[PDB]
Amino acid sequence: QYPIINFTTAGATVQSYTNFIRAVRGRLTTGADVRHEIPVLPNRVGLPINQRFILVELSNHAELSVTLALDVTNAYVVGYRAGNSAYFFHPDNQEDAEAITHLFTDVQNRYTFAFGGNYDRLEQLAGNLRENIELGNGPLEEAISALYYYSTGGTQLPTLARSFIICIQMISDAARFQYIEGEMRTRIRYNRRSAPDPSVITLENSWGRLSTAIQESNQGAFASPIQLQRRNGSKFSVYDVSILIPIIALMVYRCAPPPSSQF
Amino acid sequence: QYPIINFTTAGATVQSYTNFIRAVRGRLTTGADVRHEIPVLPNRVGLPINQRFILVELSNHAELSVTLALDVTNAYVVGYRAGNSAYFFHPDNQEDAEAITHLFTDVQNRYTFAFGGNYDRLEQLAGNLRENIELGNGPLEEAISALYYYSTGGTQLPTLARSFIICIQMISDAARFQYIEGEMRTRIRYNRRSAPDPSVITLENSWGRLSTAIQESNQGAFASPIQLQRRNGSKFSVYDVSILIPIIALMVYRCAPPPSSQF
Repeated sequence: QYPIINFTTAGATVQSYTNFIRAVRGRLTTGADVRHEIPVLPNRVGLPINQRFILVELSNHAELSVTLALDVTNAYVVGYRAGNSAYFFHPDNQEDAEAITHLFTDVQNRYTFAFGGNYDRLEQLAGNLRENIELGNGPLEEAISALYYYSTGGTQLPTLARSFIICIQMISDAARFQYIEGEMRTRIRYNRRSAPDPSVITLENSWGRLSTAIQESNQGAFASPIQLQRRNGSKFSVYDVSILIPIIALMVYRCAPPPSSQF
Repeated sequence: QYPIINFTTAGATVQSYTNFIRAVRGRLTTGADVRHEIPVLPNRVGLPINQRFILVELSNHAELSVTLALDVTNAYVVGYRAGNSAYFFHPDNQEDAEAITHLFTDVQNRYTFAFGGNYDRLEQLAGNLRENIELGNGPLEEAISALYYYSTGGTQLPTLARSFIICIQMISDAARFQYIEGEMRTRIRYNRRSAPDPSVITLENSWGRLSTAIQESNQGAFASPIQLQRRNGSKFSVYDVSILIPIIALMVYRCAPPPSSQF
């Protein structure tokens, strides 16, 4: 009964991927909360369980499907289902462990991994950093197959971890950043896979801090600048929300917005 | 041959005043230069003399007219004509003294005041501060008559200075600030004259510094905050251009905009 958004890598185009990411954002955030033109995800505090998750059903040209579950409070992939098995990342706390019992409730085999789904852990398991893992439609096609065959022994753990890394960036981080969506659109448009450059990686790593800096800013002005990287690895200093409006599409909730306090 | 914009206090309404201020802004600035949604006046450096001034022809219910000349580089009233006499404020420099020789060239009697047209000087001459000089349609009607009768001895210097103070705020400062335009619209809507409150005065006093702070900002963020006042005299700190977008309609040119430098 949680909302489902479908995407397939089979015959994917820039437009079908764009439609997908736009639909994911529309199910993640309501429109209740915008700070400087930038939407905020729902606050976890008090959020009813019936509103906590969305489902992303991924299919591929191999005619396989898996369903990822995303937490609306942070766009995190918390687990997935393939046929009669579901797997969840190690929960951070008891409330999250209870919350995930509301997902895939009729699945016959439920497993919780001992490891979390954060980049650092998944890179260690994959034996490769994000900077050496290619992204694009082909990688996502392959990742869907790898997730699908895990329960039957066909997928080694490093491949599973790599596959999660691909899914998370192409779905969660693309949802979080129009810039990252744009980078995936380019890969799809040319059907050319490639690892993420420093601009993509530094945005992924900075999403939480950017969210806080924007929400705690003085009328948009950061108290302390945030350093990002350009595609060539050189430094890009962020002093203000303004430069991020084309870049970041949604934020994790970090504080209540201060009073309007217009002149 | 400089552009002329007409306004009359006779039967003035919110809409006729709004039309006037919008037309004045359209003749002051071209649209070539916008920083954070806020237009910038032309740079004085290299500005051809044929593009340097605009004329505001003011009429009143008494069937009198005067023409103010405004410098497009700063929206300053530099002088005025009434019938066969023209009067100019004391120029700041030789280039400005030459520039004003291009105004009202067929007038039979040309005078340059020994005093400048800045608020501080005009308040001293008027024997009253801006905070004690009522603004509104009635004050402007009266100011037009006072300017008109100056050359024939009917207007004492303090009344002339008061009249300039009214004109400058209701035309130049209204053009510079949508907020000040709004305050004059309110006075016209209710036909109720009243002196400017601290929010109006502090904006007038801060226009140059706000212009510089916006143009020198880091992506909109001020390096140092600017203190304004609310209507009740309490402090309002400005940290960012964002809060000024509804308030300031044009800026004096202070520097070239830095390169776009988008992420």
